[PDB]
Amino acid sequence: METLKITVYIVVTFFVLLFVFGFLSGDPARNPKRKD
Amino acid sequence: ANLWERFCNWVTSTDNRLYVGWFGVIMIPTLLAATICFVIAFIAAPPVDIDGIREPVSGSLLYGNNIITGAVVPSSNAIGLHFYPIWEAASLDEWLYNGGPYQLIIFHFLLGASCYMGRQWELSYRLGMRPWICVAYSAPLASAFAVFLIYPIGQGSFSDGMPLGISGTFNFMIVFQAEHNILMHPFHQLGVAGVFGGALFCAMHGSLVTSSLIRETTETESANYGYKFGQEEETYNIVAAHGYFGRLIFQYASFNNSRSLHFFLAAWPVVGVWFTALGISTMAFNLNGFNFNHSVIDAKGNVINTWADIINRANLGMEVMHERNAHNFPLDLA
Amino acid sequence: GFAWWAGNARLINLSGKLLGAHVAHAGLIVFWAGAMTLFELAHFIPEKPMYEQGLILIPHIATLGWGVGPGGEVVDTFPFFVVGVVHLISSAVLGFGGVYHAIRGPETLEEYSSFFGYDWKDKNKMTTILGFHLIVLGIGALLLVAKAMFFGGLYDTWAPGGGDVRVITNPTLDPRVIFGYLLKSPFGGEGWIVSVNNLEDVVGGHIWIGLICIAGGIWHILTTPFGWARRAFIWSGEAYLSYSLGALSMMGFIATCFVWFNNTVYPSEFYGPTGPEASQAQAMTFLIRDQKLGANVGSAQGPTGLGKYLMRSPTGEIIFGGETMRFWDFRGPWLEPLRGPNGLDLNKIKNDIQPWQERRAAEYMTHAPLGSLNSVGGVATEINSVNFVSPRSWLATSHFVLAFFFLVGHLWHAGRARAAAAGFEKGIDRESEPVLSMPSLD
Amino acid sequence: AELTPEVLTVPLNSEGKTITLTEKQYLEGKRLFQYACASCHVGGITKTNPSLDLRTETLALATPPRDNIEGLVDYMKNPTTYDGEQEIAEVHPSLRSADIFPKMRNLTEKDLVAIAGHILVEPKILGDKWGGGKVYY
Amino acid sequence: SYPIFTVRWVAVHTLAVPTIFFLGAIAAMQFIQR
Amino acid sequence: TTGERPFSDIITSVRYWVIHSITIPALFIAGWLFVSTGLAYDVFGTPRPDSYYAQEQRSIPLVTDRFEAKQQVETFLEQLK
Amino acid sequence: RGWFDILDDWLKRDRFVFVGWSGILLFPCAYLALGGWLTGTTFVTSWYTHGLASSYLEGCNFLTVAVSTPANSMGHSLLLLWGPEAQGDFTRWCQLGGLWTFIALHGAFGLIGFMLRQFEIARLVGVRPYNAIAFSAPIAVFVSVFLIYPLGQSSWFFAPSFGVAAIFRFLLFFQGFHNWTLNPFHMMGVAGVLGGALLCAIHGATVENTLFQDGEGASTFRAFNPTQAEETYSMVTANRFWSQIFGIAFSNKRWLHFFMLFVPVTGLWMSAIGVVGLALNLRSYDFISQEIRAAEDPEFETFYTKNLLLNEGIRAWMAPQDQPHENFVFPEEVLPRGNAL
Ligand code: CLA
Ligand code: CLA
Ligand code: CLA
Ligand code: CLA
Ligand code: CLA
Ligand SMILES: CC1=C(/C=C/C(C)=C/C=C/C(C)=C/C=C/C=C(C)/C=C/C=C(C)/C=C/C2=C(C)CCCC2(C)C)C(C)(C)CCC1
Ligand SMILES: CC1=C(/C=C/C(C)=C/C=C/C(C)=C/C=C/C=C(C)/C=C/C=C(C)/C=C/C2=C(C)CCCC2(C)C)C(C)(C)CCC1
Ligand code: OEY
Ligand SMILES: [Cl-]
Ligand SMILES: [Cl-]
Ligand SMILES: [Fe+2]
Repeated sequence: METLKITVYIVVTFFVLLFVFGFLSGDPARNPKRKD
Repeated sequence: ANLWERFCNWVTSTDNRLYVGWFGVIMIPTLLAATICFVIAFIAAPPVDIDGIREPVSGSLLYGNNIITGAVVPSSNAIGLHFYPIWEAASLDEWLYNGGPYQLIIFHFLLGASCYMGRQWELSYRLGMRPWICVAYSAPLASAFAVFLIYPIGQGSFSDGMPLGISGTFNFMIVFQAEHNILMHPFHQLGVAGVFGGALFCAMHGSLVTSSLIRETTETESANYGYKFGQEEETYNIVAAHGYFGRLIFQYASFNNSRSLHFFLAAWPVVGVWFTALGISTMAFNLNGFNFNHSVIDAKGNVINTWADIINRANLGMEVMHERNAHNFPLDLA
Repeated sequence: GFAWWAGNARLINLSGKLLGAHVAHAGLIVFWAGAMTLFELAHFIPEKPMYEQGLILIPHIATLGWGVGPGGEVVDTFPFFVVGVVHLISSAVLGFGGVYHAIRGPETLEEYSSFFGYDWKDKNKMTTILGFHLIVLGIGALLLVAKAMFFGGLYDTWAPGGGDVRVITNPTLDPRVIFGYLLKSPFGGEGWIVSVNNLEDVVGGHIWIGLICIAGGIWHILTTPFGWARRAFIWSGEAYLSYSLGALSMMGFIATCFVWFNNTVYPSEFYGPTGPEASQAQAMTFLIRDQKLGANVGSAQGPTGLGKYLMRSPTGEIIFGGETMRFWDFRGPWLEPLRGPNGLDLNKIKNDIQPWQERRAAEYMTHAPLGSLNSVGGVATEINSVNFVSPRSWLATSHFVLAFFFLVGHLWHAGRARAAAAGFEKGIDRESEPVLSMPSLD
Repeated sequence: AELTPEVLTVPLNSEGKTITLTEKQYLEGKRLFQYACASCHVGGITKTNPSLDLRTETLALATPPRDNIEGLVDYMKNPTTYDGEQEIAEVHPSLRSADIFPKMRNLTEKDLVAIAGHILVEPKILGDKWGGGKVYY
Repeated sequence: SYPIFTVRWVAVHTLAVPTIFFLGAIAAMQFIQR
Repeated sequence: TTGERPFSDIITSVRYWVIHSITIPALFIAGWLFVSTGLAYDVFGTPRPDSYYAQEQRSIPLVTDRFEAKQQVETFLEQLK
Repeated sequence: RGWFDILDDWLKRDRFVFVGWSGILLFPCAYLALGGWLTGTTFVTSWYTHGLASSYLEGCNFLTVAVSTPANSMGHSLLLLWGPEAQGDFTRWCQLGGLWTFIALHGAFGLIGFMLRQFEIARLVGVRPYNAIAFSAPIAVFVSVFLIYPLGQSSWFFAPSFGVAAIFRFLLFFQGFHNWTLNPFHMMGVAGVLGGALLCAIHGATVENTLFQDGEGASTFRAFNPTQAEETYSMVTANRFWSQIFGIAFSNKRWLHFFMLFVPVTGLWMSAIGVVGLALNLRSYDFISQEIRAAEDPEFETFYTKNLLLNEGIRAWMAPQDQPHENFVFPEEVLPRGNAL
């Protein structure tokens, strides 16, 4: 069970940081018209 | 050309057959987890002690259920609002008996569907669209939050969350009516107006456009081949649509501006459904439908029943029978 | 470019008229606090619990220690009057600045003084305005600390002897406790910051937040945003409004749960019992009634096989039986005397229940926060008679509704702000449709 | 049908003397009963002890008899258990316990009579519904 | 030059005349006592 | 556009309000009287607060016959007289 | 140039409210159904047919007022004012439920008139008559519920009464007595009404957020012209959006708007069929296999068995006051009740 719990903690943290850093990576600039 | 930057470009690519996006990065795993657990529990979960009284309700197909009667059963009332992940159970057998799958499914779904709505914002920005389709979807999304999360919180138990089943849904709406008189609640009445009205205007608008299609075909072929995907001209006559509809009622009750017409189409059911979601969300805090029980009495003080009193006799029949073994004390305060 | 129905969007780059809008609207807020308080006092009857009387503002004042003594007995109504009057009066001053700046003052500010003027895109000026307001907010939170420690105390539902006003001499400063709350699960038996159950921790956290807010206020006056923040955010007035709408929404959802679950900073004496509280009070009531008749409540097996009056929680604590099993995390000053370290102590239940606990349970059970929209108290099948909806139901529902629309407002404005920043908020350019220059999906 | 004097006429004491309320007193009593009593006794039941109700036959069988103005006014002063054996002012609203039951503090002597009057008249109007419970709603 | 009495006139007053009359009856009713 | 006079132009006209400042309260008073005089009760057969049950009656006077129903309610109404 | 033609001319003049030949049926019947409902809900009781108060005069409010169905002892009597029941007496006619049949029958002929109007105007304007066709769904519902359902039952008494709370009671009757939620024709209706509301919202939102920039202002409504030839929003961008978000999207505007007609019209048509079944107590009440198992196996419990207990409570608790003509006397001890409640 603890193996499972650690694994889920890892998987969730990984995806949440992809999300946080993905949007921190110049997201307003990824549009078709005007980029900053 | 850097690794992270190439990843970022694939996540946000407008060239993937299905858009991923940063909201997608959370949606996909969580909807897959909720879907996969749901499918397996619906088919094969053993019975679950929804009401915490050691009286397991059988919800899956292999335990004698059909598509209509089956459900994933809400977790045990003994758990109330406690978090019950798999790793908090001594074993999967315990987790199954107490209704663990329900919690896994609803949390992942609510999360994934929240990200679904964000994903709608995001791709609209990637495509140079206006951004508010996601606002339309917040009305269904709010509704799901109300019956899977808000109503348990206010009542103190996911055991009173809505069941993931066809007949479970009916059990939920019957108990809701007896504990909250939802039919006499104005926000539910606005939902019905939003939903009846939405179906009405769907039919109206589809019938009005269809009536004014410009002849582009012969009687031997679908009229639908009169429109070609991407064509620049419009494919019906809106003035002819307006001239029929304005005369069916009167001129000024008809729309001659398609932008106002289509925004009306959007707002009417969205706002009705916000209200009916608000209704569930506020009856979660027990601010219930209008109560006119014995509001008409005569000169002596006899009660003169109205239809509200008859409704009450039905509510009473629901109240006294629901969860027939769970109450030891005379008032069902939650 | 805005129609009449979006006409307040015409103020976006008119800093003077927009200042008047904000200050006049701030007067409306202070007006209602004042008027509503005076309406409640006019209608207040002291012999009646507040929660039988439709009061939402008097309970907030009593909770700060004014006008009440032991048990929430209202001792002195004048503080209530004072609070109303000063608010009502102060709104005229804000009304006055409001209509002045909105109608007569300079439309735009930045030409008059370069201090009060602003451009939304001036990232430095904007963090400075932010900082001033952070310091103000920090000051406000310390005002609460000052009242608790130096100017009379706060009402403490937990005070030994039925509740009373008490000065807080040892605010919790330990950050393991203060910030420990911020990391508790929001789920049941934990309840995140909603579970704060003593005024030491309430006062202590307001010390932290005051200092944090002042600190950050000075930070933002002194700095400009870093590049990673420059590139992640939209810098525009609508965008800033959308950020605040999201924060207001989140806060409104928290307050909903606060007023529905917490009986410390919403004492039940004033607001009525919580849902869980009332449900536990019914099990207490019949446990008392049945034991007096001779029932052995510890050994009484109910229909299901579970205890009729007492059972175990999933972790073993002895708890009230029946449907209220779901509410065993409830803690209230009328109940805790019966609790040992295994939960409810059978020997205290047999021997030590006091009449004031029998009374409090009967009262809270008959004042459960259930009621119709037209204020008929009780379950929905109850007949007319009792004119009652709990202040907690009124406060929870109102703010859930408000919190929800503010979230919608956040999505509305945040999306618009994005599209306005990229330049397609008004629609697609027919000569430059992005999708028509993209490859086909299939 | 209407609120006639015959219905407004209720036993004063156990001797058998009667008293005729006015419509005023009756509506006075109803109001006061909602103010001080209905939270537990809506409809003639007792939410916190459903075994004891306010039907006239129940009151008649209480010790001392409570099916009359005197017995009821006394009950509001010095409530006892159904068999008369213990005084329960500590846990039942009463004039004797108005320090702890503050709603009873402004009840005057004729308020008590109106309240006791309401309780005795209402069964005559409502029949089984009074003290009958949800079965009769 | 506009007509005064039309089909329109008639449909209007078909509805509006009894509305007001009905509103007045329903107004009196709020003062009925048992 | 159809040749009737525009509504906007009618309800700002002095002549209009000269008639309807009389016709509108007369109808409002008219309907008031229909109730205040008791005529509405008698026209429609609606019971008054005092005529739902006879004094000691708690029986609904429910119609129970098709072609004798007129005679039934007539009997129930005298059981009050 | 005969009179018939002259009348045609006058009926079909362009005026603020078009009249038509169909106006001759529509306008009197619509005005009378509507006036009957406002007359009954303001002044008329239900005391003699139902044991209920049902007008403002009596103290009811907008939610509880109703024009109630006739007494069960009337059977399916037309209850004509001049018929053998009321015998020309307006008052008794009111007291016996005559306004229920007045409204229902005049409503029926009004609905016919309204659909004839849709046909009449569509012919004069030169458009296809799909709005009339669509309107067949409301008609089907009205006849099935207000006419066929009670004609299969013992009397008009068991039709819906024309009121807000009375209809709420009609909903709950159907749950407890017919188990109508279990009925697949109701389910197809639910999917058509909810599916339709979805379509209405998703289509309106899509157009409003794929708009072309055809004006300089921030209010985008100004930039449409009803006679412009150009589509006012991008089907192309709309299609790519939904294809990428949902996986499929519409590509054919014509099919899209036909589907919008099709979904809610069919749903309503399906539910009508199921209510025709219920005219005969031809219910989808039970699943036989579940009952046989649950009779034998007292540990077997589903949401299906849970909901029948609820239906059973409903029937026994509402029946005596809801069917006063049956003189049901259920003593306390026979009422179904769970523990404590
Ligand atoms: C801090 C709060 C806040 C602020 C400052 C703004 C500010 C703005 N909004 Mg946003 N908005 C908010 C919250 C806020 N909004 C919320 C919570 C929502 C979700 C409901 C929205 C949804 C929204 C939309 C959809 C739009 C705006 C728009 C705008 C702009 C023009 C608004 C205008 O002129 O309204 C004018 C005000 C009215 C027409 C009156 C509305 C009255 C409401 C609907 C009735 C409420 C009545 C009450 C409940 C009961 C009545 C009782 C009875 C007795 C009367 C302006 C920049 C517009 C925009 O994008 O422009 C940039 C726009 O289109 N807003
Ligand atoms: C809190 C509510 C609020 C506030 C504070 C504002 C504030 C403002 N609006 Mg918005 N607005 C609102 C609600 C609000 N609005 C709503 C609900 C709508 C939808 C109907 C609009 C629609 C709208 C439009 C369409 C426009 C504005 C504009 C403006 C600004 C200029 C108004 C002007 O010159 O009028 C002049 C008005 C008068 C001279 C009439 C008298 C008004 C006074 C202030 C009444 C106050 C009386 C009070 C009792 C006095 C107390 C005095 C005492 C304190 C000393 C101003 C800042 C305008 C703008 O942006 O201009 C660039 C504009 O074009 N508003
Ligand atoms: C946050 C609100 C706010 C803001 C930013 C402004 C900003 C401004 N005002 Mg406005 N004003 C406000 C509120 C506000 N005012 C209110 C509430 C009123 C009515 C009382 C006015 C009445 C007013 C007038 C009559 C005039 C201005 C003018 C001006 C400008 C010059 C200010 C100056 O140099 O004064 C000098 C600064 C001081 C004398 C310092 C004042 C210190 C105050 C009194 C104490 C502050 C403490 C605290 C914040 C108050 C809370 C106490 C309470 C909670 C108990 C400036 C842009 C002038 C202008 O624009 O002319 C074209 C002008 O003529 N204002
Ligand atoms: C009104 C409050 C407020 C607002 C609007 C801002 C706004 C801003 N701050 Mg300041 N700040 C404030 C208060 C505030 N600040 C205070 C009081 C302090 C003192 C502690 C600071 C200290 C501070 C520093 C030290 C810095 C900023 C910076 C910034 C900028 C970037 C913000 C950012 O990216 O956050 C977005 C936040 C993240 C991307 C990471 C946050 C992750 C959290 C933990 C998520 C938790 C959410 C969860 C659902 C709720 C539960 C909470 C949990 C802890 C239990 C921005 C202008 C930056 C800047 O450019 O300064 C020049 C910067 O470096 N702020
Ligand atoms: C024009 C539209 C219209 C339609 C379709 C109906 C239809 C109906 N009405 Mg309604 N009615 C209308 C207008 C309409 N009414 C108007 C304008 C009024 C106001 C006066 C009323 C007032 C009214 C009342 C008060 C009642 C009805 C009733 C009815 C029902 C029975 C009618 C009946 O039995 O006919 C029978 C008669 C005919 C079908 C006439 C046929 C004509 C033939 C072809 C010619 C005969 C000529 C003659 C015999 C020869 C001369 C004789 C000699 C002496 C020279 C039916 C649903 C009843 C109802 O709803 O019951 C619940 C009812 O009680 N109607
Ligand atoms: C007073 C008090 C207290 C204390 C308190 C405290 C101390 C608190 C704190 C609080 C805090 C500490 C808070 C925080 C918050 C945060 C947040 C809320 C965040 C947010 C974030 C965001 C929003 C972000 C986003 C993003 C991303 C993710 C990516 C990129 C983009 C962006 C940036 C947008 C206590 C309890 C003891 C008691 C009572 C009283
Ligand atoms: C039956 C009959 C008949 C007929 C009748 C009629 C035809 C009548 C009519 C009637 C009518 C014609 C009536 C009317 C009424 C009205 C009403 C009563 C109204 C009211 C309304 C209101 C109250 C409104 C208000 C409001 C609200 C509430 C909210 C929103 C807004 C508004 C403003 C809308 C005859 C003679 C043949 C004979 C036989 C029998
Ligand atoms: O309505 Mn009735 O109340 Ca809300 O709990 Mn008490 O009984 Mn049981 O658990 Mn599901 O259900
Ligand atoms: Cl159930
Ligand atoms: Cl229980
Ligand atoms: Fe369309």
